[PDB]
Amino acid sequence: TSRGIAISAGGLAVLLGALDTYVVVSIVTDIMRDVGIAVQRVTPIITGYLLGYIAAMPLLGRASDRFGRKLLIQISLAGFALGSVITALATNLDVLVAGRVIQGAASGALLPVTLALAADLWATHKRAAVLGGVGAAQELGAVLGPIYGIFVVWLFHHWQAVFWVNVPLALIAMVLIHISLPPRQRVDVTGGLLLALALGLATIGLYNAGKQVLPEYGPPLIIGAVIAAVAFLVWERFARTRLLDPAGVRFRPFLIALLVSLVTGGALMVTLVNVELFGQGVLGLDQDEAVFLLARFLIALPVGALLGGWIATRVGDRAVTAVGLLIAAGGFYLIAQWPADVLESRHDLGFVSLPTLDTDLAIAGFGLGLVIAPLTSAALRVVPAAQHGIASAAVVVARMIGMLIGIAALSAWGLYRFNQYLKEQLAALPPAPADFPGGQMAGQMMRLRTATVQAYVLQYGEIFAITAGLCVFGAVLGLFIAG
Amino acid sequence: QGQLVESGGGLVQPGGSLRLSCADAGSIFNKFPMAWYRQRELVARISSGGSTNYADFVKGRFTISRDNAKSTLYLQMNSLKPEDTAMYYCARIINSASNIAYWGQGTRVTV
Repeated sequence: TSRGIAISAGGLAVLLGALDTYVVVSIVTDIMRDVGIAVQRVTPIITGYLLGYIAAMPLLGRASDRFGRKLLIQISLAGFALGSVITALATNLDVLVAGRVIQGAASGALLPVTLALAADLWATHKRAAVLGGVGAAQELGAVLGPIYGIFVVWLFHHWQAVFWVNVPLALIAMVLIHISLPPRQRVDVTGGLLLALALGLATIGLYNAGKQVLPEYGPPLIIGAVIAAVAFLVWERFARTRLLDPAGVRFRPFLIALLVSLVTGGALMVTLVNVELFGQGVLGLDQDEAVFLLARFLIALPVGALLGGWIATRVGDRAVTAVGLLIAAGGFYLIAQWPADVLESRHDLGFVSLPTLDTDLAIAGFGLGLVIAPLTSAALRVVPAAQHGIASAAVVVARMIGMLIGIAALSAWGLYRFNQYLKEQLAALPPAPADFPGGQMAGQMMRLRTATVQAYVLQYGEIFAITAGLCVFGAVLGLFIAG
Repeated sequence: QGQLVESGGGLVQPGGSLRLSCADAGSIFNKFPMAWYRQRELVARISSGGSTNYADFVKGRFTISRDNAKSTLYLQMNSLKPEDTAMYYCARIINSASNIAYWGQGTRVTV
């Protein structure tokens, strides 16, 4: 039966859209040159994409319950091409952000709609292995994206090439999907747009780029997001159409699956930002080097996603999410023990030894990887067919929102306790060095630098100790997932 | 706390011995590389996990070690020579790649 070929064609679209997510990380500077922006106020090129990616997802997911899954993959691929062209044509930041928004909204649909395609063509008991492949295609593309950006600029010497190359690839993807997928009234537009508005307010309000973690425009957008979320809940009690129709949905396991997904997203983003900051601040790496620290964490995620799906066809979603999150917790407990000379250290197994940095990140990312497929499986288990699209979107939007809530909350606490640690360090370091090169002001500046580094390393520990604890809390919730 | 407080210097007859101590706080005692320096001149270095490293003039005559019960770094110095006369400092190496360090008021050793 052609379902294997169909989900392969969908997975290649998911891969294609995932490259476009973080591709900008390697071409920001080349964009800054051509658009005329000084050494960032460039952030709309990521926050605008993420707005489209998150906010448009539930409604485009729901649209696939009505208009099917082939048509929306085609539409989003055409929109992914269109947005790419708009960005390639940009003399102006205002045109880049518009095109990135369209690319983001387009690319946001591909993963949920394809997860729902897998849910249509497979029964639950073997489905988790297929969700692992689709999820692997997402996590792998997200990680190869920056390299794809480098490579096409090495080919074509202009960053615009990224978004020109998107157009043929999108047309190729539409061709594969046209021949591969099964052939073939309203959705809740008002609720979808209300939810999109709420998600957007939260996404702008939470994202940030030194004694304050939210933008000053953040708090009112966040409080507005709660209000827009209430308005969404209130509307759909009086709506005839509902975005997720509650008939037959078992909400206790469904909502626990969303909350665990939220937790996993926080643990992901917490690691993505703190490890790179630990690279620059404690290890003294270039920004380009510090991002590359994330490699073994980033590579381990798709490996976990693929294998966790296969194991979950056999041992169950509850178990793989629980064990996978305990593997993630173990990884984060190890990362909490990092010293400032971690690159020089190894784990000693007596008769083999392993690099500390690389394997702690591998363990942490593999644990989070194991959880992607069985969480999606267990959310889809407790919803009817023709709610697969909106249900797949909910799991991803929960993960994406959990990323932003995670950094905001843990950075707030980390910053609070950093300052308390800084009080302790300044009180305890030798009040001056004896014969410092450059004189006493250089010794006092170095004392202040020494205090901030020592306090930052103490902050770093608690953050990943809490992140480990929250993974254990998620692992426990994993046992109240569906079965 | 987060200290670096030397003690244990004194007068020594050639061939004699001393144990220098460096009080610290367990919060950070085990999270950075440490070293002892002469007056600057590196004597001994220890990674956060205990990997030792020494200069040429040491000839295996000293040992750098950690005691986690009182969070003290030590130099046991044996068979001391007139050339070892110096101020000794215990230093925390705040960046290991650049070997940027911080240290306190030392302790003087005279042989």
